[PDB]
Amino acid sequence: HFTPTPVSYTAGFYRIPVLGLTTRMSIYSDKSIHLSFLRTVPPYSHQSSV
Amino acid sequence: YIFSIVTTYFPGYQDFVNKIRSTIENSFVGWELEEVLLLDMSLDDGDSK
Repeated sequence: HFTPTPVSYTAGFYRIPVLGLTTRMSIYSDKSIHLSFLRTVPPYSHQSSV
Repeated sequence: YIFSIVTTYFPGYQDFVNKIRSTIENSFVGWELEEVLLLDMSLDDGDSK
């Protein structure tokens, strides 16, 4: 969970898009904190629909 | 004494709308809320809607 914070915080300066591969924490769901983020796995929120 | 609310897809806007609704709901004085709009401007060709 700590590894996604530094790269995203550094790349959000120039509004550069960032794609995540194995990130599943629900903290990075709102676009407010993390502006640019792309996911390749399902968040824990989909467990509710499941 | 009357107003409505409109917000974009920003989460802070939704949080502020929820806070304002919770504050105005428990009011001894009167209040009239017509409706709330949550239109999204990111959709393509959706400006007509």
